[PDB]
Parts: sequence; structure tokens; C-alpha cells
Amino acid sequence: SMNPPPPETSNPNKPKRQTNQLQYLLRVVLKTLWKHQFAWPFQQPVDAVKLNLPDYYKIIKTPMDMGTIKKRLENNYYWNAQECIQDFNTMFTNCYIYNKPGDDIVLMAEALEKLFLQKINELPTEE
Ligand SMILES: CCCc1c(C(=O)Nc2cccc(S(=O)(=O)N3CCCCCC3)c2)[nH]c(C)c1C(C)=O
Repeated sequence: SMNPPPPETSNPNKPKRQTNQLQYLLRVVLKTLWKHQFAWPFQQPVDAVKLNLPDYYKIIKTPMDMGTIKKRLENNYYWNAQECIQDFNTMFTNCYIYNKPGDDIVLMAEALEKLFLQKINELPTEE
């Protein structure tokens, strides 16, 4: 019941690239979700200690959050757009796994997920 270390946000060994799709993911997709009213629960990694959820990291073995995703884009962690899209999807999947239907957190996640899918459908053409 101690928090795990947050996911890695910068790796010296990995090669670094800037693409329009990556610009769009940080600049449009991340920013739109970050500004949203329901954003706060997904803005940082779930703090199991502070929120007193002992079972959360036993159930969820691949934690992800928008704060982490924002840092990865900002640190040029992702070579590919799909890597970032996968992280968004993992964050939503985690919420649904841990939480029951009708929970406030699940409803918020669905709204964010819905908006995310709309923006991702507008993803710019790759190089
Ligand atoms: C049962 C919901 C728990 C949860 C959050 C969450 O963030 N909930 C939260 C609740 C209360 C306050 C704050 S908080 O942001 O205001 N806050 C101040 C309090 C103590 C430190 C923490 C930060 C955050 N997000 C996800 C994805 C989940 C789960 C389990 O799926």
C-alpha cells in the first residue's frame, strides 16, 4: 500500500523526433481534454496512499494518466503517435477495470473518452 513510482517520462537512450501528429496530440488532443471540467481525476497518477485505495495497484498493473502523457509529449518520449494513443486508451481502460458502472469517475471517463475519440478522428496526415 505504498505508491508505485510514476511511469517513466524521459529516456536518454530512446531516439527523439518531432511530427505533426505528435504536435496535434499535445497541442490539440491533450489540451482539449486537460481543459475539460472532468479532467482533474486523470490529471495526475492515482495516489492510492492519499485516496486510501489499498487494492488499486494490485488490480491495475499498467498505470497511466494525462499528467504523465503530457510530460512524455513535452519530453519527446514518443517516436510514434500510436504510442501516445495507447497511453490515453490504457488510462481509460484502467478506469473501467477498477470502477463499476454508474460510478461518478466512470461517467467522467466516458465523457473524456468520447471527446478524445472525436479529436483523434481528426488526426493530421503522417509524414
Ligand atoms: C475513486 C476515484 C479515484 C481516482 C482518481 C482521482 O483522482 N480521484 C480523486 C478523488 C478526490 C480528490 C482528488 S484530488 O485530485 O483532488 N487530489 C487531492 C486529494 C489527495 C491527493 C490526490 C489528488 C482526486 N482518478 C482516477 C483515475 C481514480 C480511479 C480510482 O479510477
